[PDB]
Amino acid sequence: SVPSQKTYQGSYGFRLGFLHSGTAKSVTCTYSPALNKLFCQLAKTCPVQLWVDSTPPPGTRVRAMAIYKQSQHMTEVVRRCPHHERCSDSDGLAPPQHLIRVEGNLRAEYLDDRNTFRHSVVVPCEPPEVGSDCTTIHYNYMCYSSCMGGMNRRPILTIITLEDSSGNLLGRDSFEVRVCACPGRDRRTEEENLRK
Ligand SMILES: O=C(O)c1cc(OCCc2ccccc2)c(-n2cccc2)c(I)c1O
Ligand SMILES: [Zn+2]
Repeated sequence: SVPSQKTYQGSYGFRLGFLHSGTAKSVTCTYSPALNKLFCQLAKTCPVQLWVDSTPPPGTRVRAMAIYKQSQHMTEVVRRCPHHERCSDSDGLAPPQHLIRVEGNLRAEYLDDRNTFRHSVVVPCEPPEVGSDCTTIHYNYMCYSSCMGGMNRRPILTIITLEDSSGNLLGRDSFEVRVCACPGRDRRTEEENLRK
């Protein structure tokens, strides 16, 4: 009733990577390695790199799912709040209840799990473009961490899993997410809190 968050590189050496976007007041998405935490604005592009040591088979896929970070909330499905699920901002593919969307990939599939009711979005693995060493997925987070009746200030993790064509686990990585109005300031504040 709780998805695993154990980091697992697996046979292909799977792991995530993030850009170095800085902490200026204008930044829309920024990743803190010290906190393993992504800070982003509502519905803005979040580039997440996928890295492997060797090529996985055709039909391998990459799934993203959010869970609450605190154990006392982990069994609760992470979903959009009562306002955002009704705001008719559909892209034509993501269900309006889903917090995490994939941007710009018509092969993305959205799952409402028939047993756990959890939401996820999954895309086929594609090899890097010529001249690149990794592949990037562009995610969007569709509610603020503060949204009342939804995340309600509770921290979340995103779990990224590499899966075979039948959904079996090949690799796993994860990161905390805060969706907020000023990611650069919040990253600076939280890194300062950690240093102190
Ligand atoms: O270097 C590589 O060949 C490489 C390959 C990758 O999967 C391609 C799977 C595949 C294989 C054959 C036909 C169609 C599709 C990925 N990849 C993409 C998302 C997660 C992993 C990465 I990153 C790589 O670097
Ligand atoms: Zn919301």
